[PDB]
Order: sequence, then C-alpha cells, then structure tokens
Amino acid sequence: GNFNVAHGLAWSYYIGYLRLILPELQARIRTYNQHYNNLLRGAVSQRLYILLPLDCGVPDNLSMADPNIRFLDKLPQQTGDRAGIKDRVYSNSIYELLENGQRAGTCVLEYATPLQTLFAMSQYSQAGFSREDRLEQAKLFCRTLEDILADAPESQNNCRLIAYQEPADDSSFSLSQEVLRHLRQEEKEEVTV
Amino acid sequence: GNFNVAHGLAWSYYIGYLRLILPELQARIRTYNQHYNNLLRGAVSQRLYILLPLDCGVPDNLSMADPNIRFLDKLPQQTGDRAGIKDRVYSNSIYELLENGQRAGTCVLEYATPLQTLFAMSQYSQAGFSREDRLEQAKLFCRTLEDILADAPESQNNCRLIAYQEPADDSSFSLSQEVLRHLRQEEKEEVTV
Ligand SMILES: [Ca+2]
Ligand SMILES: [Ca+2]
Repeated sequence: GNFNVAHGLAWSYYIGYLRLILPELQARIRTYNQHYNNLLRGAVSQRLYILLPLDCGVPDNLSMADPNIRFLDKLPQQTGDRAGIKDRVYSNSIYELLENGQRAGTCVLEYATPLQTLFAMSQYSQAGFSREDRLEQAKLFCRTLEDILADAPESQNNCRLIAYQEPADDSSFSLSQEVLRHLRQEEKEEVTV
Repeated sequence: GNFNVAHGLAWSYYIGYLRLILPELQARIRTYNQHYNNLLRGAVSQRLYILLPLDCGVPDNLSMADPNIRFLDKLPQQTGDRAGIKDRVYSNSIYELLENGQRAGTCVLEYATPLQTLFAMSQYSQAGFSREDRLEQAKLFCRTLEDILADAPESQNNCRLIAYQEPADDSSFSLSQEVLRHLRQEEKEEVTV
C-alpha cells in the first residue's frame, strides 16, 4: 500500500549518526581552525555539509565527482579520553573547493550514505523498486530529513543539506559551485545576523 | 499519515548488512567447525540467529540478558585477501547456550541493531513516538524483514529470526531456551529433510 522506505532511512540516519556526530562538530572544527588559520590563513566552515544527489549516485571518492572538490585533510576527533561522549572513529573529511585551481572555500563534506541503500534497492529485482520509485524516495528522504532537523535542538544549526538533480539533458553539473554557493551564503548570513 | 519507519529500517538492514554478511557465513562456520568438532566435539549451527526482542531492548552484552547465553568465541573472517568480496571487519560472535551449566547448543547469535533506533526514537520527544508506536513498529520490522527473506536467494536459508515479547506480567523469560528451541528444531529439520 503506502510503502515509503525513505521515512525509516531518514530517521535512522538522524538517530544513529547525525545526532551523535553533530554536537561535537563545532568544537572539533574550531580546534582545527586555530591551526588552519595560522597555517594557510583559511577557515573551515562550521557546518557539516551533506551531499544528497537525487540520483543516489554515491562515489567512494568525492574528487571523481568533481576535480574541483579536493581532499584537504582529516578532521581530528574529540578530546575526552574513554568510551567517548560519542567520539568513536567516524572519519570526517575536510575538502577545499576550487575555482580555476585556486581555493575558494573549505568545508567538512560527505554523502548521505542512506542514498546508497536506495540505489542498491533499485538494482535488487525482488524489491520491485524502479528508478522512478528511487527518485521519489530520494526526494522524500530529503524532505523527511529536513523536517527532522527543523525540530532538532540546533542539530539544524550544525549541518546543511545540499540536494541536487543533475542534467539528464546531460550538460555537466558543477557540484563544487553548488557547494561554493552554500558556503558563501552561509558566510553572508553569519556576517549579517 | 501512513508513517512506518520499520519499512526502511528493515530494507536497510537487509541491503546494507544481511545481504553482505550471509553469503560467506556458511563457509566461515564450516571452516571453524572443522576445528570446533576436533576440539570440543561440538558443532556450531550454520544459520545466523537474529534476536528481535519486541521491546527493542538491546544490551551491549548478551550475557546480561541471560547468564545461560555465554560468549564462546569470535567467528574468524573470509580468506580472500584484498578489499573483500564483502569481508570487512564485521564482528560475529559464537555463543554456547547452557542448561544447568552444561552446553546444550552453540550458534552465531546477535541482535537486530535497527531495534535500537526504534528504542532511541521512543526516547526522543520531538518524534511523537510512543511505546505503543514502538511496539507496533517492532512487529512490523519483523514481518517486513521476514517477507524480504522469503523472496531472497537463500539469504532465507542463511539466517533465523527469533522475535519475542516478554512478560510484562513479569515472570522472567528464558532467552536461552527460546534459542535452544530453534536450534533443536533446526537440527530436526536438517536430519529429516
Ligand atoms: Ca551523480
Ligand atoms: Ca529485554
């Protein structure tokens, strides 16, 4: 009947990952920026950027999606020293966004992994899950996840969703520019607020 | 409207975990049994047993749920030697089931982790998710997961679901006996088939 896998995938993504990772994020980014400012006179944005390609195409390397999205460094962990608070090994990567080979921006960036599940499901024949179903569930994942963060205790403030449909008329996208767009708007806000 | 997180949680559990772990399971259990037979003259069942406590109570140690469910050993990995096939570090534990301090059975056993998500959601007030909602979604998780394995290419044959509601009239359960029940029925089948 009313089957919507995106509901559980979004809730699970929030409860089992974002809720755990986001509280400590700002401090880990600050404590890295004290050095990144000193070294390269740059600054890493404080929000986790989440890629949500509506086509559910998740590469295992970001740079293969865009040579202007370049791995810079690993974001180090939290400092409390037993169990965690919820500091375990989650790897978070910092990327520099390029324009003409020059650095135009810098952020912690990653794909929302539950879209891989939607892709794998569309390739699993016994699921009866078409590419049109997949797209519909991708959009519903985004909207569900958005609603969740709207009522979340500044988990909202800790991350930014970047959903995008790509040309099937098949110009190339610029993911780096889409991301750069968000980073610049974010800085505008932080400085006019 | 029709909100059912259990659908995505079950699909995600199957696609992102069970589908990957189950194909190699029998061989890893055989290749361990060649030794376990030789050592203790015992035998580890070939099916992955999945605990689905409908109360969504997942302890981080099985023996705290039952002193008659005792950790025996780690099941070693697959043998192919780069990337995986999908052999990564997933830890699978072998437990001996006890009766009067004696070994009555032996199996790879674990909790279906997505029930933790349902528990965490019931404790998250902004989710508007009651304990009655949680129970309803636990049952729906089980049924959804069952239907999936029914059409699965002997993923069905590789695992066994053990769902249980516990006394709220509050006698104690015996989880070890519930599990032992399944192991004995499984052996009966294997030997009458
Ligand atoms: Ca793509
Ligand atoms: Ca329990």
